[PDB]
Amino acid sequence: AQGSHYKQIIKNDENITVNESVPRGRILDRNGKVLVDNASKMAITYTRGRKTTQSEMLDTAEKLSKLIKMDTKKITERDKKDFWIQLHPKKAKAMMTKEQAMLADGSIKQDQYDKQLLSKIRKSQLDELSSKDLQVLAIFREMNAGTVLDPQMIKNEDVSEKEYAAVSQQLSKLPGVNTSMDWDRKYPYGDTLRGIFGDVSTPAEGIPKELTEHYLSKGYSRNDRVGKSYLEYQYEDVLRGKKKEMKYTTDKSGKVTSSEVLNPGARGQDLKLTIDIDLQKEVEALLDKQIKKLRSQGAKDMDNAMMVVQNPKNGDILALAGKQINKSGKMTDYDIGTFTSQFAVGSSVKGGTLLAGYQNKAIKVGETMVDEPLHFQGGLTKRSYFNKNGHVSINDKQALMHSSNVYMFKTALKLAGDPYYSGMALPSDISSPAQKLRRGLNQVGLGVKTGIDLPNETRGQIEPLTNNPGNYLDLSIGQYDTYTPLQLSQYVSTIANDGYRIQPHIGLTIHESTNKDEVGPLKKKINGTVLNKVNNTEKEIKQIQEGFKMAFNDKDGTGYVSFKDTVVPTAGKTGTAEVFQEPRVNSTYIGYAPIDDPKLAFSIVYTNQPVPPPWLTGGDLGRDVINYYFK
Amino acid sequence: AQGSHYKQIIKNDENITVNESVPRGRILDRNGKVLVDNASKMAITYTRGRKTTQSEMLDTAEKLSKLIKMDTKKITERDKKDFWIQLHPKKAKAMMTKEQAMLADGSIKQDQYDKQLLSKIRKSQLDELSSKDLQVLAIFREMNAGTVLDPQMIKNEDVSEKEYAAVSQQLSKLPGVNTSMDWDRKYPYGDTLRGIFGDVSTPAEGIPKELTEHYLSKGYSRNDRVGKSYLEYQYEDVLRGKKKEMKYTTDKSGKVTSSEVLNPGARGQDLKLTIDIDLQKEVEALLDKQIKKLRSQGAKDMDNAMMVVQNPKNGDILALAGKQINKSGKMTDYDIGTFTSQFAVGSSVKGGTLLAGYQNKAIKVGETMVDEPLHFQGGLTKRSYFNKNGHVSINDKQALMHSSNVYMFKTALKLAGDPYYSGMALPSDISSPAQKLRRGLNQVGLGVKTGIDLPNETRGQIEPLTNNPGNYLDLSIGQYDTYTPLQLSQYVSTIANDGYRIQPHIGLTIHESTNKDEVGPLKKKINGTVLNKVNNTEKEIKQIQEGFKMAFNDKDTGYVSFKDTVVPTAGKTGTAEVFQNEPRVNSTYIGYAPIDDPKLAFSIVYTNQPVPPPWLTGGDLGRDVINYYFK
Repeated sequence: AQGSHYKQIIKNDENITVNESVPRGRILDRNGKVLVDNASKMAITYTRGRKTTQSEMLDTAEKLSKLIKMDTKKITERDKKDFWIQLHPKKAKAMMTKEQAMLADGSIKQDQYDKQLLSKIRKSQLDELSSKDLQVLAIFREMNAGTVLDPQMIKNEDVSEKEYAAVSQQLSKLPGVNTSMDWDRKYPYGDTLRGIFGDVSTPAEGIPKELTEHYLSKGYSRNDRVGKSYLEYQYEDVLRGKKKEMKYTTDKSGKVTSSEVLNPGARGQDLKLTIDIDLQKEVEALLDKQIKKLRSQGAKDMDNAMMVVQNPKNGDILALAGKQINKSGKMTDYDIGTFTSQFAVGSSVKGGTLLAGYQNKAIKVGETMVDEPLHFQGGLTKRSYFNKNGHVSINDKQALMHSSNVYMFKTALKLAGDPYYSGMALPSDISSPAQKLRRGLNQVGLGVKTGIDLPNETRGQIEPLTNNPGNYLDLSIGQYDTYTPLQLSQYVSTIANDGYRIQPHIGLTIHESTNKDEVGPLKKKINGTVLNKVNNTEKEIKQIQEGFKMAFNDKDGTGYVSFKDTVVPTAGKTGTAEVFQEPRVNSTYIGYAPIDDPKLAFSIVYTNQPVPPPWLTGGDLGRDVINYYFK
Repeated sequence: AQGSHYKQIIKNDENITVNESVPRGRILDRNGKVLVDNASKMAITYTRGRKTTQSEMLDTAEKLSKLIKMDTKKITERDKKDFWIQLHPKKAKAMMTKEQAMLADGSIKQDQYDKQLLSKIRKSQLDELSSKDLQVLAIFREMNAGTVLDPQMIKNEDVSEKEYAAVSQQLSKLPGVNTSMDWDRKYPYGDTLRGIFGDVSTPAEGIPKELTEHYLSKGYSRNDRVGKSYLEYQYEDVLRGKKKEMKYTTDKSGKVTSSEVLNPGARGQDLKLTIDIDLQKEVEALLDKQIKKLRSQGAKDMDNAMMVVQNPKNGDILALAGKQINKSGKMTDYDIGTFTSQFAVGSSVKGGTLLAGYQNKAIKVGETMVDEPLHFQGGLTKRSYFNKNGHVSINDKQALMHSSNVYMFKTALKLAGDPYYSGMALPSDISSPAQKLRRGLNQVGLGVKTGIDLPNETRGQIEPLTNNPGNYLDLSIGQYDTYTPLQLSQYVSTIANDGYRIQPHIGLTIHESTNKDEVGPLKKKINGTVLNKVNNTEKEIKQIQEGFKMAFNDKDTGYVSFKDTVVPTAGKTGTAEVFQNEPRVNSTYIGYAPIDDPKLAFSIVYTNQPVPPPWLTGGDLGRDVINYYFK
């Protein structure tokens, strides 16, 4: 049941070509739950003339209210106070006897009048709660809402084919008023992943202006509606409905003599996503809870919280996020910030650096050598959990358990051919080691795009590293180059998957046309492509895992008090980074589950907490979701 | 120039296949000057370890030091310290006598001796190293950093095919070494633009592991040398050459009984770039002058300085940038920064801010409402760059010369529905207006990728804007969303080009594989495709031209540096305020040359100038380049 709305009618001489738009494909979750569907809608606009009175517009709204129903929910307290004065100019007048004479005294002026009149209205707003009144007011306010030749939208709702045939003419009879049919996306899960679904361009905009060349060069007409944001744009390919084109031939008096189908219509293709929308809704719930599980325990200038969760073996995505701009704690969805935004991550990256340190022969696996406060010409770097002494041994696993800054500093120096001796000068040129370290980290997806099927992914901020040894050291900790939540996810995943780095994907399968069937046959599986395998041995790989277990499950692990143990074991790593907002802190968690044949992995980022360490614990979100999925 | 080298030899059943590699395409400037060329190098490798102590390694390295000469730059201070095992009782017998005994009474361990020796060896003692000493050390370090079974690069010798001959004596007759002929890139303009040129993968490497799927997807094999970064990677398709493949048939005895050629091979195709190198090398000098020309003024971490120059069709004539430390003074090349790094800009955005104004009918084509340090709720907050005076009748065009935050701030609200009244509350939802502004800015390139032909272009950090209008007005004055120098340049150029935004390109022309040296038959021309027009009107454009045209020449900012000289140039400055480093400022300038029929456009960005007040003529770097081009 491919429907069609007229879109374009070109007259040449005798030839008239008519193009009709058709429904785009739907988007559904990994279990075929409709996430993005279509609706046939009648859009009713008002086009306020350059000289139209308030008394004119109220009369249009009145006749307009006879025809359609509205929803009163946009009406402001001011709409009501203004409408009341519009409706009852005598009772309004009688409350302002003194100021009326002051108006024509010379004394006060209209602005002072109006403000005094607005303040005297109370128990009489209800007089127009005569819901017939609110219906008119609801239409009226939109008529006043915009500009003097632009059609203001009044109502755009689900119309039927026969309804449009009844009312469109009588609507259009009213001055200002026009009607049209439109395809419009509807969203059964309401707000849940809107950021990620993206938008199709409005009938009014054709191809969006800054996308002109992008779309004209692929055959489109400037008048076509196209995906423009994220999924609607990424999969415009498959989702778009091939419009219906007809060529008519008339005689002089307009009679059609001939006609031909340049192209009949084709409903777009349905796209299934990797996402489990039940899990999505829970993750956003748990995220919101866990955000204010902090009962403002300080973090009221904490400003972003992100989660990604995926299947480590096949790149499949189930994953969103929030921007809690507290200084209230009222928040927007920063959905796309999971792969579009770039954050100082902290010590989460330590797994990758050992790997890099393995593959160049900087350290061997099992390497036990000892950690300390460190001394250079001026510089002292103290590891994060003893600053004075302590002169403890360790191994590679243990350093991750402790989130030991100094084991990574030691390896970085060995990578730079310049092992630590107390009171050494930091090496002057670190171009070569830095390059080696970065290429290591790139292999697990830290500093390179993961490859997700969505536009605008970033790879993170990557600044020159030649003569800044400090930064080089910070890199091996995760406090130079900024990374993405998705990158972190890709990284723990390739660890989970025994070193196979996989291109994450939110698209699962592409199907075929349907008005009815809640999926057509398969046309394309969207696969988690293997991008590469770490240049590391099985024993180096397994060692990061062991390190990752004991950071979560052994008690000196920096993830005991979130992950200690629960419905299934989580191996992972803490992230601890210090930054400027006035100095605040980012905090990070990555991990995966279960340990023996993993099937879930995740990444978490909290930005600009006020926090020194000895309290705050955001990995509870990780515990909570893992508690939910593994029920 | 010409030739091929042995890459692969495969046998099976008396059929041998030899694959020879070939020179990549050159890369040239816009006139014809060679930027990236090729050379036939002998790579001298060293591969020992299992047999080997270290006393003989040094023996091998010293034998070798007579045959070849080495650049000694790569020698580290540690290298020189350790290489004091040739100076005997001088280390030990002299400087370590207290620590000698401390070992003998067990009071000290061998690792502490070495740690204390290294600290005592000073730089004046390292000068006891002779020039030839340093030669063996250059060689030694490359050997000494050797994974045992694995070959380690010593040198790339400039050599004849007809010289390789003579000197390839060492089989393992210098007991560890090996030798081979390889194609190496040559750079006549030295370190200029190297960042942008990129690197092709090393012969050892093959396809670099990270890029495995990206290149195996293309029919490549793991052994192929491939473009890893920037231009080399971007134009990999045209720059690569087709290998020469031979096939021979032997008998059991080894004798070639037939043979055939499958491909004679051909050098890659030559790429001509839009860059003028005698434009490019000047800007760098001018960049180094004009930040030493501001060395003395407090810039103690102005850490970034970038410029992009182009013409409104043929993209980039010029691109370079530096990062600095502390004004310890060290610059490092960072040209790639111009399209990969995002920076908080400022007032330069306003020409676009004013265009989103006109499209949404907030402002009219010339509009007047006035400046005033105006205030809101909270109990306080005011605005634009002073705090009492009430400045008067300035036009839209007049607001740009002042860099007035106030006119923009006005516009945002007027575009958000509710014009200014004092002690108004924050509009608590600004989803819609923020969008309209954003789309507006995208029309001129601010906020999307420019479409440059180089990898890793970033579009800027773009945070949600819905309920935090602590950010929405900042956006109208360019202090919420970061852009790149390139995005600024596309933008200023869209204005010079009468509203036509253009896709910048560094690639000028591709030429087919010629096979001896001129640059061959034209194969493909890389055009500066019009991506879109602003749907601002023909006179709304002229008024931003007009606004820019009187702003570089009478604010009585930017009048200081662009005080008309050679320079019939319009432009606009970006005054704008950061903090984090601890507070500094960012300074930016965009602008375009000959106002009549524009041929040059530019943009500049300094980050973390500590310096707010009206002084730093730092846009004089801008003026500095105009003269060169237009004499």
